[PDB]
This record gives sequence, structure tokens and C-alpha cells, in this order.
Amino acid sequence: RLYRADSRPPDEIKRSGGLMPRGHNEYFDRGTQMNINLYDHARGTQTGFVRYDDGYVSTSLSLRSAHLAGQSILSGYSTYYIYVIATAPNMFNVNDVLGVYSPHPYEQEVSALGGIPYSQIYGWYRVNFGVIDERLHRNREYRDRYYRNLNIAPAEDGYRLAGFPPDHQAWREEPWIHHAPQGCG
Amino acid sequence: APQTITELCSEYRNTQIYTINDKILSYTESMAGKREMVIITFKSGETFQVEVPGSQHIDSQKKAIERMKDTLRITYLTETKIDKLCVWNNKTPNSIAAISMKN
Amino acid sequence: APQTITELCSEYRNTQIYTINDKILSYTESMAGKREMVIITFKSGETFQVEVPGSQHIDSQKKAIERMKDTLRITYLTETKIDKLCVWNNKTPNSIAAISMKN
Amino acid sequence: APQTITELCSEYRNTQIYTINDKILSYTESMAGKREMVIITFKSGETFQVEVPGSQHIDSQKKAIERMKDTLRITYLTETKIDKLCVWNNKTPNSIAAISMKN
Amino acid sequence: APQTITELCSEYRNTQIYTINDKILSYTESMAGKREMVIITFKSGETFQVEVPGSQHIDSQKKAIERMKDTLRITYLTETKIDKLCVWNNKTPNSIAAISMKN
Amino acid sequence: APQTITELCSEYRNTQIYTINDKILSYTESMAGKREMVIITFKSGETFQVEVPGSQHIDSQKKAIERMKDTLRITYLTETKIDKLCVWNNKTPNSIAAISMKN
Amino acid sequence: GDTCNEETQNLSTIYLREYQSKVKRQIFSDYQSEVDIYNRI
Ligand SMILES: CC(=O)N[C@@H]1[C@@H](O[C@@H]2O[C@H](CO)[C@H](O)[C@H](O)[C@H]2O)[C@@H](O)[C@@H](CO)O[C@@H]1O
Repeated sequence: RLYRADSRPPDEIKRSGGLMPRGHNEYFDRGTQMNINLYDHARGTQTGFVRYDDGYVSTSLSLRSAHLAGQSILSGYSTYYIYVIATAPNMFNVNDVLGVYSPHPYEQEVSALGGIPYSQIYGWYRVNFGVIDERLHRNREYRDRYYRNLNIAPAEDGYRLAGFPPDHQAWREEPWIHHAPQGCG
Repeated sequence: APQTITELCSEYRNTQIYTINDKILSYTESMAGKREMVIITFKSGETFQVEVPGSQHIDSQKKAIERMKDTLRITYLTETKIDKLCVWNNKTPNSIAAISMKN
Repeated sequence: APQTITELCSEYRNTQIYTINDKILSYTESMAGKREMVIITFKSGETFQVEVPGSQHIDSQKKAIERMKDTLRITYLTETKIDKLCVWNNKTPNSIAAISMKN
Repeated sequence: APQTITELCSEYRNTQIYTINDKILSYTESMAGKREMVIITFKSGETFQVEVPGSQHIDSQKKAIERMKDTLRITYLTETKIDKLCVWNNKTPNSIAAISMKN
Repeated sequence: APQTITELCSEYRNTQIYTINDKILSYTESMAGKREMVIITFKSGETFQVEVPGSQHIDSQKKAIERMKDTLRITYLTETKIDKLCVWNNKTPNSIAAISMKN
Repeated sequence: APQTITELCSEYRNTQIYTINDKILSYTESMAGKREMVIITFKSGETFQVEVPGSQHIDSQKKAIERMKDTLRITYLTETKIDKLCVWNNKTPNSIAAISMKN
Repeated sequence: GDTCNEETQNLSTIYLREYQSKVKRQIFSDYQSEVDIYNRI
């Protein structure tokens, strides 16, 4: 399971369709196409929100790490949440995919391409005056049978989705070269 | 007129109410001759069937048998907790008479 | 024709609107002889039923009764919010005539 | 045969096309005798109904009226955007003849 | 019996396989007299229909026509990819005879 | 009544249990005359069919056939794992007599 | 331009639309109600 610190409340997330990246209103909402790029999302530090720019929403591998981010990020807030997210193919390990050019390495992020649908969220914890309430609230709409056997997308699949700018050397080195989009390399 | 499942279950002979409170573990559906039925079981070890339409059923129950089998398939797929079951216990497995779901 | 549930409800004697604005708490379905019906309950304690088809119904209601039962099972399993109900208040539990959902 | 809803709508007298391009706001289903129907509305204020089966309907429309009520219910529940509606404007609310959805 | 849509498709005259490998772009449904039918299109510009039941249809096909429209409706909402279509090319739009989905 | 797909299957001649433990890979549906059917295949290579209602079918089996086809459509869409299948192996592809699923 | 990056953008959207369909197949299937064809016909 992965975790994300967020000021946005459960009922808001429910109306939105899940933890949405910056700018996207409804999860399925088409028409209003947004820029979806991994490398640009990974370098983008945002205040008021844990990295959720450029068609991706980032998460952390443990409650503690997610909690560390909320601390420095949602520092101002008197009450926020840490959502417990199930692993599925829409998520990519930013470190594994970006490699040497990993914007902020030692932070070990895993980003969900296009957001995190509500049915993929297991539950969440409330955090008051920066202290986690050890009572997880199960999301009644979490698809257990479905997400039970799912896991993160292997880095292989993220390579071409790497978003590196046209040149970036990676496009001319292992293993981004074996996967460079039509115009990269 | 009955307001709940236990009240409804009492209007009949040879019925028992079982508080299940759990989702169905397995669903089995058969179209084989004289065996057109649905069987479900639970983690508890309990097995229940929906009888093959037969001579012990009035014409009004015919459409009701189909609805019950439809309900068991969807409840299974959605992983919905069944609250209680009213069943005729003079059959093996015990025959379903009414279902109840809560929350 | 009526354009709203209230408008439609008022064309009948012995009816009234119940402003629900909530999802169904429990759903009970029965295939027991002469009592093939559905019963739903709300957090408020309000209990309504879909009637066993009898003489009181005209032939065109036959299909509408089955559909209403299909509608209530889906609403329940999906926790879809119900807006208002139009019920014939001359039955126990109050019998359902129309349902409306919103947003 | 028609290749589009506009082209199909044009073969009937008293019909008009409404470009909705929006999800349904509310849904109303009724099993009340003589008012076995469905009514839908949009945030724009539009209200349309699927008519109660009557002498104006040929036998082949009966199964289509039924399919249409099924379609509207699931379209509402899934919050799927409707594109256009072909409606007969000699009824109030306007009566649905055809529907189109685009992804 | 056949084991693939192509095998099945080749047992009839006036047919042909179209490999679509795409979701449906638009869905059209009609309950208009003599035009009770469904029409679908793809971003490839192809348009297909499920014909209105007629005398070119044998009785066993009647239940099948109905099922096909149910399938097309749910396939459309879920944005599920159609793999191939077997269609009679002697109709405009071409008439769907069978469908296949993969993954 | 049988309490298991295996037990039920063994009551028939020319049947055989296949342990699948996987989701359907592809779904084929046909409405072509004399070929109204569904054919499913798994990653493992097995291909199965729900056959055409012929003289080899009893009346109570016509409704059960439709139900099976409904089940196959929904399990394919939801990617639900089939556990076991009881098939009549005296046909090509083998015909489905019953299906089982668990989680 | 529509070289390296038009690709990444179009490729990412492709992966997403595929996933979104897997999701709809889950949550929208809960609304599917089966019909008695022999009663319809
Ligand atoms: C207890 C009993 O034998 N009752 C009779 C009915 O039997 C029950 O019927 C249900 C279906 O309605 C189910 O099969 C039960 O297991 C069965 O015992 C039935 O035969 C009806 C016929 O009018 O009345 C009996 O009294």
C-alpha cells in the first residue's frame, strides 16, 4: 500500500472521483486535456500540496514518510489526511523510471498517472495538529477483489512515458534509448 | 405487510433464519437438465441453494425465482455482505426463501 | 403529463411525498409463496414496500412493478441517494408508487 | 436506414432535436396505475418523459419503450453525458423518440 | 460449431469481418415506430446498425437481437474495445451479425 | 440437490470438469441465424460455447441458457476469475453445463 | 515540439484511457440490470 498526505477531505475526493492531479476536475473528465509528463511532475515541488502537478499524483511507501511530507507541506493545516492507496498499474516508481535524472532521489516516490480513482483508495487517517489518529477509516467503495492481485507498473513500461525533454542524454543512454518516443534520443 | 425478514420468515412452515453477516464465498450456476439452479456457500461452511422451478411452486413464485438468482449473482460480484437468510430447512442444501442486506 | 414526482403523486388518493435524501439502509427480498415482494428501510426508521402483484393492480403495472424492484436493488447495492418517494399510505408498510433521484 | 439521430428524427412529424451535451440531473420512475413512466430533467431546465404505452404505439415499439427506460436509468446512474435527444413536441413533457451519446 | 468469429462469419453469404480494435465513439438508440434499432460509430468513420426486427429474421434471432443491443449498450458505457465485427455488407449502415472483445 | 459443481457434473454423462482459475480472455457473441451463441476462450487455450437451443434442450433449459449467457458477459467485463466449469465434452467447442467462481 | 514530447504526451494519454476503461468496467458494471428476453419478446 502507498500513502499520500493531503489537505483535501474524503467527501471532496469522493465528489472528484479520487485524488486528482493539479487542474483535473473530475477523474474521467475528458475534453480539457492537460499536460501529462513524468519528468516535469517529479521536479515540481509545490507548496500547499504534495507533488501533484503534470498529470501525476505522487505517493510514499510508508505512513511515516507520507507523514514527514505532510509535516513540512501541510504544516499550516489544523487537520489533514493520509490516504492508504492500493497498488495498481497506473502507478510508476519515479526513481526506477527516471534513474540518474531523478529530480529528488532519496525521497522514493511512486506516482499515479492521471490521479488515483476513489475505488483504489483503501482508507485514510485523520491528522490533528500534526498528530496521526491511529484509526484508519476504510473506504466502503474500495474494490477489494479487483485490486487484491494488482501491483505497480514495472519500470519497463514507464520508460517511454519518462517525459525527458527532447535531448536529455538519457534518450541517448541505457535504457531510455531502447524506448525513446518518436522524436527522442 | 411483514415489516422485516424475521416477521416474514415466521409465516411459513419449516423455515429457519440464519444471521450470516458476510459476503458470499462462491457462486455456482447450472443450466444442466433438471438441475437449473444456483448454489452459494460461505466461509462459515454454510451452503444454500435456490431450488429448480418445480411442482411445489405457484406461478407467482416463477418470476421470483429468477429475481433471487439475479440477486445472488450481483451480490457475489459486488462483494456485498448478506445480513440474514430465511430458508426452508427440509431441503439439502437448505432452500432460500428471503434475503436481507444491511449498510 | 406530470412533470415532477409531487405533481404525479397528487393525482392519486391516499398518497404522500416522503422527502428522503439518503441511501437505503437495508434491502429485503422474498420469493416465499404469496409474499413475493421487496422491503427497504432508511436510517430514519422509515420502512416501505413494493407490493406483491394482486388484483389492486391493472395489467400495465405488472411490468412497472418488476422494474421498480430492479431499480431498488441497484440503488441499494450502489448506495445511490434517493430524493423522494410517493407512497400509497393505506398499506403497512407504506406501498411505493414512484421514486425520484437527484444530482 | 438512418445513419444518425438527426437523420432518423427527420422522418417523423412533430419531432425536434435537442442538443443536450450534459448528464441527467434527476430521474423519476413511476409504477402508479396509468402513469407507468419515467421522467428526466436537465440543469438547463428541460424535462422529457418516456410515454406510458398506449394506442399511439405500434406493437414493435413496446419492447423499445422498455429498452429506453433501462437506458435512461443506467445513463443517469453512470452520469453519462447525453448528446442529443429526438423528441415529439406534441406532448408535455416532450416525448423521447431517440437518444444519442458520444464519448 | 465455429470456434472463432471469422469461422462463424464465413458460414454466411454477404458477410465480412472488420477489425476494429477500438471503443465505440457514439451510441444511438431509437424507439420510433418502424425504427426501433441501435446505431454505433467508430472514430474510423465506420457506422453500423443492429437492424429493426423483420422478416429476414428467423424466430431464434429475436432473442439474439435484443441481447446484442444490451451488449452494445454496456460496451459503450465502459469504453470496452471491440476487436472484430462480422457484418452483412448488403445493408446501409452495415448490419452487425456478431461481435468479439478481447482482454 | 448437489452441493457442488463437481458432484452436480458427475450426475451427467459426457461431462468433464475443467479447473480454470482465471478470467475470460475473449468473448464472442453472435446473433446470426442458427448460430445465436456465445463462445469464450482463456489464455490457457481452451475454447467453450454456450450452445444454440435445439431439440436437445428441455424447456426449463431455455431460461437457464439466457442466464448463462448473461453471466458470461458480466464476468468477462468485470474480469472475474472462473474457478471451475462443468462441460459436455461431446461437442466442439465443449458446451458449458455449469460454472463456478470463488474469491 | 511534435517530436519527442508530442509523443510522451500522446503515449501517456493512451496508457491513461486504457486504465480508465478498466475502472469503468468495475464501477459501471454494478449498474447493469439483466433483462428477461423471453418476457420482452
Ligand atoms: C412444508 C411444505 O411441505 N409446504 C408445501 C409447499 O412446500 C414448500 O414449498 C417451497 C416453494 O414454495 C419449497 O420448495 C419448500 O422446501 C417446500 O417444502 C408447497 O408444496 C405448497 C404448494 O401449494 O404448499 C405446501 O403446503
